[PDB]
Amino acid sequence: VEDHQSTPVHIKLQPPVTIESFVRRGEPFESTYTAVPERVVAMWQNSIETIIALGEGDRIVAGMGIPDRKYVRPEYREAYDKIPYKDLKYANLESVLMMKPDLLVGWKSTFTNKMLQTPTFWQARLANVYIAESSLGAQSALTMDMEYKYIRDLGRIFNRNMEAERLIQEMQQSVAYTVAQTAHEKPPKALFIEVQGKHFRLYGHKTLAGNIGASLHADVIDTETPSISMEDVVEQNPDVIFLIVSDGEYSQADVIMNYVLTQSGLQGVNALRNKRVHFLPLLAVYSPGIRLLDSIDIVSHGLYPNLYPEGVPDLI
Repeated sequence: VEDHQSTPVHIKLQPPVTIESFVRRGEPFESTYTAVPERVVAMWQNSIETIIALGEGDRIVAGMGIPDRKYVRPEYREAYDKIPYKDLKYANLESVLMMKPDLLVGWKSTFTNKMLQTPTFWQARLANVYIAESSLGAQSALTMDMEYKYIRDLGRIFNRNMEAERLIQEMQQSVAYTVAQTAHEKPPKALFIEVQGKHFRLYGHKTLAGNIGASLHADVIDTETPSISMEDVVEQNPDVIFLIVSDGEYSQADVIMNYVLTQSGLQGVNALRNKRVHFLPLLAVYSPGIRLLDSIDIVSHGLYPNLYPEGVPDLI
């Protein structure tokens, strides 16, 4: 399965890197790294693609949870393909023990006795654990800031600080550019929803998608309900609708879009009249790590079509 004839170069971290992460909201733990990890088990898209984006894809032994290479950014696909273990049937404690990771990167739910075990467990095996802060739960507002720190932390762990800062700066400069070029204009009114059956799952101010809208100076709609009625959508009347789509539901994309467009109550809504309804991949707006760049582009391009005449990017 692995290529055992090629092993990552030993890179010492002097001085040692101390990182703060959390097992739960408000429950921090500290980890100290004296060397760049050589054998990483990475759970879910943000873990996998962020480490790849930093240039350290070769250090990943397992990168599990992406359904297919097509979901990975084109420029990261080659590195993705080299990862020895990808199949979720390896995402169990017994298989991960066999792999002998020295760093495990995942979500809050990844590191309990129901799954891959706690930081305390792994620290006794001389490994470290890093947990995405944006995976700690919906009770706290999820922000772009959490994603930046996430990228920055991984940058410190892998001695890729320069690469991390460049990536972060690209995103920050992009947001700030957009807001500055349009400050004299009326802020667009945006709606972020995911379609689940015949219902509109709402993403409001406490979600990252909401925060991306707010960061970009949009007027983000939020009725503070797990769902928004077609009736409330008519009243709120967004200039632009973002349709959030999860990964398994890519195959239903055209059916989703057609359900939203070819409606009755919705036909009067500005976003529909002016054909401003765009797909927004969940993987870019829910603990996305490096893929936050994709959502910034889609949202800024959809919010401000006059600033970005080239159009809103498509993802499958």
